[PDB]
Amino acid sequence: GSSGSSGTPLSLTLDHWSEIRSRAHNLSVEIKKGPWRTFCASEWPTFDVGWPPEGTFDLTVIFEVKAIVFQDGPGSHPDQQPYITVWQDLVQNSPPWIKSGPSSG
Repeated sequence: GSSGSSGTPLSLTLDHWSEIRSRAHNLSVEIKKGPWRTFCASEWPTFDVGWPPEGTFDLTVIFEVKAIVFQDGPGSHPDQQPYITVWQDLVQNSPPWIKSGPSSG
């Protein structure tokens, strides 16, 4: 099971901003490294769902923010939509810079 106290997602992501930007291109979306942080600074963790200030690669927690983000009305976040989306893509396609393991076989 996953359990450790080292390295953060926000940092892991920001570190591989290039990758985050790539996922956006493949998704046909554009994002910044300034807001990406802000939104993951005190925006997502301030939505009231269970999102940490450091971030998390939990589809569950992701879907939570995405839920509010992809909500109905002026509340929806069309700017974070592409941001939270990537976060979702990250989980799905867990990168090696994110999840490291031997993987026997």
